[PDB]
Amino acid sequence: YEWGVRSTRKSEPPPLDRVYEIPGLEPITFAGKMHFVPWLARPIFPPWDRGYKDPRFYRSPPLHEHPLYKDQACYIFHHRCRLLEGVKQALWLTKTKLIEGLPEKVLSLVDDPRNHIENQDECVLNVISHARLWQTTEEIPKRETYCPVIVDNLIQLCKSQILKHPSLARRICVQNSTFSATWNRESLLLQVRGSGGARLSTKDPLPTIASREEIEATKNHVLETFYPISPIIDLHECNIYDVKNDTGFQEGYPYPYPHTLYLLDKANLRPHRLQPDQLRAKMILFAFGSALAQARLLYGNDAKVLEQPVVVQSVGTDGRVFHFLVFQLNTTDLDCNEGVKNLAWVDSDQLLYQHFWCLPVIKKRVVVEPVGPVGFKPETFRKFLALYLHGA
Amino acid sequence: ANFVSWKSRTKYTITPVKMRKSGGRDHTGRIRVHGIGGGHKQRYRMIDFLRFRPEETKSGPFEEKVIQVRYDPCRSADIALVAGGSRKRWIIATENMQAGDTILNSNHIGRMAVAAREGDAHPLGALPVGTLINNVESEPGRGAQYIRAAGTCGVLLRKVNGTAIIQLPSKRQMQVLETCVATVGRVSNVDHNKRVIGKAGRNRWLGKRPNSGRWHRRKIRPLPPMKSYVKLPS
Amino acid sequence: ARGNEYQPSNIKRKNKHGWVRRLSTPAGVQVILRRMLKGRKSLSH
Amino acid sequence: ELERVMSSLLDMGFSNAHINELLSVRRGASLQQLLDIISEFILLGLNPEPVCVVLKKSPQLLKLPIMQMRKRSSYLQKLGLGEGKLKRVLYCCPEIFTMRQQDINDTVRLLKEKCLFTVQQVTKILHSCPSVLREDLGQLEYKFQYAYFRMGIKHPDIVKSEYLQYSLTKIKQRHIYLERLGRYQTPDKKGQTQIPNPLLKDILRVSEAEFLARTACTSVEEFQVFKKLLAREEEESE
RNA sequence: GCUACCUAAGAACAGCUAAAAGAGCACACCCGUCUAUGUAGCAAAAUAGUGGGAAGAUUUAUAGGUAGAGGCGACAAACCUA
RNA sequence: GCCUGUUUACCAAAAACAUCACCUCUAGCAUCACCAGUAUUAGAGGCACCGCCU
RNA sequence: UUAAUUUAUUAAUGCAAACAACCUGCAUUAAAAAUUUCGGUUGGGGCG
Ligand SMILES: [Mg+2]
Ligand SMILES: [Mg+2]
Ligand SMILES: [Mg+2]
Ligand SMILES: [Mg+2]
Ligand SMILES: [Mg+2]
Ligand SMILES: [Mg+2]
Ligand SMILES: [Mg+2]
Ligand SMILES: [Mg+2]
Ligand SMILES: [Mg+2]
Ligand SMILES: [Mg+2]
Repeated sequence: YEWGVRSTRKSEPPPLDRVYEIPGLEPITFAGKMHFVPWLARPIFPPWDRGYKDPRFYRSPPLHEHPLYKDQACYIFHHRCRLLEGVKQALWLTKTKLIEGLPEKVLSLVDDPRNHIENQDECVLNVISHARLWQTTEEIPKRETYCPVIVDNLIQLCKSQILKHPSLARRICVQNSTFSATWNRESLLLQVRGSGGARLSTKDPLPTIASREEIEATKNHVLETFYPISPIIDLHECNIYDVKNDTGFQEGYPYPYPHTLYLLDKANLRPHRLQPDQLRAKMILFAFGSALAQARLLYGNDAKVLEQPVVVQSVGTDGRVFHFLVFQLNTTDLDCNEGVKNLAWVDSDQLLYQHFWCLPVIKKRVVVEPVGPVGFKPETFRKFLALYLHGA
Repeated sequence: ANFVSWKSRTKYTITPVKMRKSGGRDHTGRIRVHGIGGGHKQRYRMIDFLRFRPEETKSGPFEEKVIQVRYDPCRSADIALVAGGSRKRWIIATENMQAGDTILNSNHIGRMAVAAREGDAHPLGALPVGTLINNVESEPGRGAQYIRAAGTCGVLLRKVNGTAIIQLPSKRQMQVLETCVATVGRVSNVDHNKRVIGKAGRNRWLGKRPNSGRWHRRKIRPLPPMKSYVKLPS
Repeated sequence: ARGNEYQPSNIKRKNKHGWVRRLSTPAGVQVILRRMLKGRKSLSH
Repeated sequence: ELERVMSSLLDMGFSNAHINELLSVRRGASLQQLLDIISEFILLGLNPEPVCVVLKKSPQLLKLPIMQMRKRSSYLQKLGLGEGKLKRVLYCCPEIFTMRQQDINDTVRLLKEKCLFTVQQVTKILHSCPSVLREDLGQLEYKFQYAYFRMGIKHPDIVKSEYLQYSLTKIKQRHIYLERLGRYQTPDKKGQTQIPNPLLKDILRVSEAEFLARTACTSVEEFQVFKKLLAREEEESE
């Protein structure tokens, strides 16, 4: 069954006048008249070329003629790729082993009450209320508005700890930063073009979480596979691409080392919003891409087990539910499925507040639920603060 | 009239496609089918009825994973999003198709009959006689056209030479080359018969307009020898 | 109840009785020709 | 090959005795043609023993062109004549495969458009009264209208009782005899009769003696006189 | 450009009772049961009261379509510029 | 009359029309309606929910 | 409408034409329609 009905398909040109089939005679067409008339033969106009370059009337060359065209098809992963298998697919692509829960090294950063923010619960409740209720003149702010706002306000609240931690001065949250990283996986060349937003850069690299013994023990772990779904599914298969690895910044940029990738799923429509598993997969892939770009920049474009693993954190949130990730890239030898494997600690579905009431629900003229968050969970914010304070 | 069919998309995709209602009107704007109009706005999901469609630069039998089973507004039967290799496609889900199940699509006519597991596609020659089938083709590679409504199931009545006799749900025999593919089991949503519309409003939602109010009363024309007995008075 | 059958709208006016539509068909062209022959100041609407 | 044909017929239900009988039945017909015709028959759904009996009766079918046989089988399937339905139809009229498709189509069209028999009713009529196919047009319409108007028999009854099986001569003889005797009465415009009419089975199916005794209650001599008189009247009318 | 139906993409539906309703009461809104006025009238079908529906088969703005040996019609032979 | 609804704009709003439900007839099928559908479907029509006895 | 006259038009078939189908010509059968009419006396109505 072919798609596209004939009536909608472009109409076939009318049959040529029989006069054109007679070798010896030149047909009399209305070309000289410079307009159509129904009683003269239809001219066969030669193909026309503008003769110069007009940007607003540009006709790009066929895909095969582009300089970067390559027979080998790369598979790109960008901010708007939704993996079918989600976390499993991301782990297979990045040659990564998953660990439930954040590492103790970072989780302990908030155990002592000195790191605890003064009036922390009040501040977090105020941030949530500002994001969800007080943000704009509209009664019910949309996600497109309160997701970036909630993330930024949480980041500012954490940044307020500069008092206790002067080392927080050596970092900056840049926006619109884009990185690119390419690598091979069983002869499949995979690129990640991470755009997202809110890259937290630091002047110093993050300390390694996994020890040499753990990195080696990752060898025994077998990379989970899924059949018949290929790992390439949902990745943009492109034959016109470039293989350069880009960290997103020119050489000599202060704050070169990525610290946290803040990914936000702010789409108003549920279908346009990533599922939690797909968002975790995107977090894994972007963290791996940034770490791999850092490794390629530092230790060259050589496939090898990294002597100094690269650590990158990421927080992927939909405005209410958060997902926390710490990715340790400890090998650029991705092609083979055997050997030491990168490893990611993930905390999934940490919901800051289970629901928010913008209006007071009234039954029989009785206020049942007051305006404001209900079911607030400070554990998610302590995890957020632990990630922010990590490395300082 | 300036009517152009909405069925203009040329490339298959999983996205629901915005479809324009016809109202029973031709491209000329005149009503051609009565009782059609209005109803809930719908989006069309392009169903891949050629279940054995090996991916590009690929061939031979292939397996697929049932990502999900979904209600289809444009059909009585329900559809299934199913993914294989690096592609996804909509198919017509069978009675017991479940999310996460595995489906087989093969073109191999084995010497022995293949174990008929519901939901997979084999050439009619590969099926045991008497197995319930659906999404049957008329010609090899034409694409499923028969036994596509909810709960319908044809029977592979006979197999002789390269020709298989199928019993369509209307209990009519049909001859098809045994190389043409069909899927095992009965179509999903088997309980579609028992659905009760309940009220005229539900039909209007479904898009069916009320029947004409006109009262409609041919006849056997008597032969001259019989005209004397047509209306014998009481 | 009746009398106000005219609900003005320039889009409908031009799309129904405009110069382009009159020229769009031979019958409309003959309409314009008849108006021109009669000497109408307003050939189309 | 004889080996291939014998293997195919060992499949398809036929036994060794049936295969040997079919081979003897071959009147100088190629083994491939025999296999093709038997395949078409079993595709229509005839069991191997009915197929063997039919071919024993009429070996001429083996000579039919394969394309013609396939076209006729498809037409029969569309008409719904298959399996046991086609079995006794072939038993009665083996020429259905030789009759002109135009003849069959015009018979069906007379039964449907000019006799207003439903599709299922027409299939049942063909199943139960194969002689209708041999019966010429015009005569069949006259028989049906005789049942419908003069006898006041509706389509469901005309189909349930194999009225079209009997001959118009017998039908007119018995019915007109009863009508003139007063036993039968054509229904009025409202479809009502003073006395309930005798059943079509009691008129046609029963033997002559039973019809004259149980229903007509008259003498065979009088019936013979009436038959001669009716024949003379028909001759004069024509 | 009315009206019958339809197509595309829109919009409206207070409050109370119930609970997810072709539910009840009742605004806006749509209609037009009965009475009265009016009858060259405010009106070539209106006004006042009364009344039916009023989250639905609802109402409705915009653009488009179906044209007369035709259209459209939940048939009234209704409507298709009084 | 099952019901909610529809109708003779401008003398008839109804027991009339429609209506879920049930019943009858027709059709084995692709690239402009039906339908990007396939007999549990689609069209034509009768009657009027449901429920009972025969 | 079982009033009269038609099949111009569609759908089928048949025969020609041409090499199974399509197209054309001629027939036949239906569907659909098209044109036209509906005498006189007998208070009306029925049967006359
Ligand atoms: Mg208006
Ligand atoms: Mg309300
Ligand atoms: Mg209500
Ligand atoms: Mg009426
Ligand atoms: Mg009338
Ligand atoms: Mg009523
Ligand atoms: Mg009402
Ligand atoms: Mg209406
Ligand atoms: Mg009125
Ligand atoms: Mg009124």
